[PDB]
Amino acid sequence: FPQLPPAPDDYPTFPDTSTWPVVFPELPAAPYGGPCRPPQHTSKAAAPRIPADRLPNHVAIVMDGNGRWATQRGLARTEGHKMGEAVVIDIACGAIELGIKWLSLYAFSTENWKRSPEEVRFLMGFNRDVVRRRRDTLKKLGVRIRWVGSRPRLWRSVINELAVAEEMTKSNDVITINYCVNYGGRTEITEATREIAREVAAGRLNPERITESTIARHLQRPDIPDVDLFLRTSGEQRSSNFMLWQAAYAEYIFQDKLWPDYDRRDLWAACEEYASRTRRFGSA
Amino acid sequence: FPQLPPAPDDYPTFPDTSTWPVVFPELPAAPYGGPCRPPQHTSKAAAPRIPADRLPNHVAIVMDGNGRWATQRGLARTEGHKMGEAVVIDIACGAIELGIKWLSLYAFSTENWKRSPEEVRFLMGFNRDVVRRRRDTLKKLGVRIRWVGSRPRLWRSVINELAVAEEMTKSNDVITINYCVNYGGRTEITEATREIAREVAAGRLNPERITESTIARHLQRPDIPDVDLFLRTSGEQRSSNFMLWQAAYAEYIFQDKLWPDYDRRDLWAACEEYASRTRRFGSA
Repeated sequence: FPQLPPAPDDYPTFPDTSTWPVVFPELPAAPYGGPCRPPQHTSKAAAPRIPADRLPNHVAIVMDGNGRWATQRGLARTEGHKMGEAVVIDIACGAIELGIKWLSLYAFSTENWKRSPEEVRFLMGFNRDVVRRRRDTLKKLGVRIRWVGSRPRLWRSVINELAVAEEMTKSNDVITINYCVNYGGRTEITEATREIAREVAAGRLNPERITESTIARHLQRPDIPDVDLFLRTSGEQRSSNFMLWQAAYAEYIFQDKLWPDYDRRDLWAACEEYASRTRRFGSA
Repeated sequence: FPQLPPAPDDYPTFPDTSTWPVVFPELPAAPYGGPCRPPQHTSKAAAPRIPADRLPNHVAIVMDGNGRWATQRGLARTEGHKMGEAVVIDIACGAIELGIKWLSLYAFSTENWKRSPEEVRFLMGFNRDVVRRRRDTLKKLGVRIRWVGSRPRLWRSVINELAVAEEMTKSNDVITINYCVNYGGRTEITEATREIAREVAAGRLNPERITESTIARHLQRPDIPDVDLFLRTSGEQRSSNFMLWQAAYAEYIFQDKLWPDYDRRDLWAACEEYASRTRRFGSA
């Protein structure tokens, strides 16, 4: 089984949401060694034994309910998103422990521009900072992260920090994260159709030998496999333009828990649900 | 509202499951009315009087569980699909009673070629028959029925029974069933893109002017509105590649009931659930 073994009782925990930004624990040194073990949850729960063959290769997660988490408390929408950064990194430490290879996170879509300039301006600058703050934590843990999304109208500063983050981690392989910012499904499929029309213009491609693979090879990030499990948080039941191509044959699981009330044990609950189930016909 | 007021006491009931193929009720005249009103259910039950503003103008359905039903009672899979035929027509009648105008249907799938050559060689002949038999019923109900699928492998004979039923109901417009046979969410994108490529290579379209609108236009039927309500039965929480592009922001409602037990009242259940939900499209 691929799960790391339950952290020693005395290993640092995460998150300590008394401070903010939550402080990521100084972890023990390695012998060494290479990738550090991720701190254990504050509850010290341990990953569930699941064969590598019953696991989702690729968990896509639609974070949901930060704005609404704040609002039931008399707070500004945007403060909930701040309790979200800790849950992100938590779930990340959970997937590593669990033995998960690909994790997609829907930070911001091509449709979140509809919201107020006050919230759009907060999210843009909070993704920028988050990235810079976490690049070295994520790096050390075995994570390979990079920006997945569309370029039109996206704060340049977000594209930069993540290409810094891509350069540091383009050789890590404990797990891969696709940090989706200004991501739209149709927009990404649109981006590739001209990746294609462009080659056809360079007569470097036959328009009658075009396959689903041909399209899949011209998406922004072409090594992103199909999405096995589609977590969507806070009771909402929709994909919302997330991994449209990739998540076609995805199995859906909708948790009713607001994202900031979320933690890695929740990720493990769902994944178990997925693995323990009898794979039906045609079902991978 | 826009639903049809209740059908009188002694109105024709559907279905009468005392035979196979089940027989369709001799429907009252209505001169000088236009189309013939949809028969009421066998329970003579009432349609929900939902607001027009909480109606799913476009409801797509992945009719699942047809062969499990049969398996349960020591039957071969063929006999399950047979009883699900009268389910469709009955489900088409309730959509009209409820005032829905766009109904999609996953009759067959590109995925469906990996089923036994026996079961598949049967699923091609049954659909052809159903169009040939039921298309006159639908003609009178105001149903505009057409084909939506890839051609390769698809029996010519199926396509042409829908090219005939389409040509007969082209000016009808109480509802519009898109009968999907050999449908592939990606397969339809792929094909919209083969078109784009050709035009681009013929010198009639410049790669840098391709937008989402352009893909939306090069689809097989580019008039299909986005999908509002995405139903699937059996207990399967998957889009499984249905209306992939259309259903980007659709509301997934899932149920356990297998298709051959499914009847209109259950379709009305679904739309009340979609009715209570808040759709936001990237809005706060």
